[PDB]
Amino acid sequence: SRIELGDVTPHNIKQLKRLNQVIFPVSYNDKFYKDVLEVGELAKLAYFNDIAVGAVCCRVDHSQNQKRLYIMTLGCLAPYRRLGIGTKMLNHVLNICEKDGTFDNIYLHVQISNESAIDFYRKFGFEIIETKKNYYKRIEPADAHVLQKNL
Ligand SMILES: CC(=O)SCCNC(=O)CCNC(=O)[C@H](O)C(C)(C)COP(=O)(O)OP(=O)(O)OC[C@H]1O[C@@H](n2cnc3c(N)ncnc32)[C@H](O)[C@@H]1OP(=O)(O)O
Ligand SMILES: CNC(=O)c1csc([C@@H]2C[C@H](NC(=O)[C@@H]3CC(=O)N(C)C(=O)N3)CN2C(=O)c2ccc(-c3nnn[nH]3)cc2)n1
Repeated sequence: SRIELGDVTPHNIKQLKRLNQVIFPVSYNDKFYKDVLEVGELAKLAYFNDIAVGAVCCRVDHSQNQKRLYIMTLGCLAPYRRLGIGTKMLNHVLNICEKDGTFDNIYLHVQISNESAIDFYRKFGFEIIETKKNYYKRIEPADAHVLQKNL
């Protein structure tokens, strides 16, 4: 099948909102979707035979005297998993960081129960650097690991 990426645009943001609502256990607010339209290539949809089935949303973060890439959401609808879509999305954002060369690291939060996501990221060089107690407020478990890949 045809598996490729595309932009998040004002015309298709409704599809992104639906994908995130289906995939993730927490809701994202209007501000999140406003911000995704301002990050350029750091937010993308993933398509499988012309239907959007996944997405990645990141932002540049200036914290702890570093320039960091923060991955906020990265996911695929369950029927399309294990087809390389996650890999394509994550390699797209790693390619951007590589071209640039000015990022110190890439990081994200992940619920401690999500073993499969942790192992997926560990394949790309991410490591658990910290565990944030009560990061999530409405889901169980509430703890989040911080995964980081040093660039
Ligand atoms: C910042 C965040 O959003 S953290 C939360 C991440 N997202 C989620 O957990 C949402 C729900 N999960 C998903 O959307 C997906 O399972 C993802 C994003 C974690 C992975 O996406 P996929 O498209 O399924 O991954 P992809 O097919 O590229 O897998 C790459 C490799 O990771 C490994 N892998 C991925 N998922 C699994 C799994 N559940 N079990 C075992 N190995 C796995 C395999 O080694 C795989 O390669 P292989 O199939 O050739 O053996
Ligand atoms: C300047 N930063 C921003 O603009 C910005 C916008 S959203 C964001 C970050 C990204 C972070 N992403 C993850 O946690 C991913 C995806 C996912 O859904 N899960 C489960 C996972 O494992 N990993 C969640 N998020 C929160 O702040 C957040 C969001 C929801 C809740 C909550 N708790 N109870 N209800 N809602 C708690 C924290 N930052």
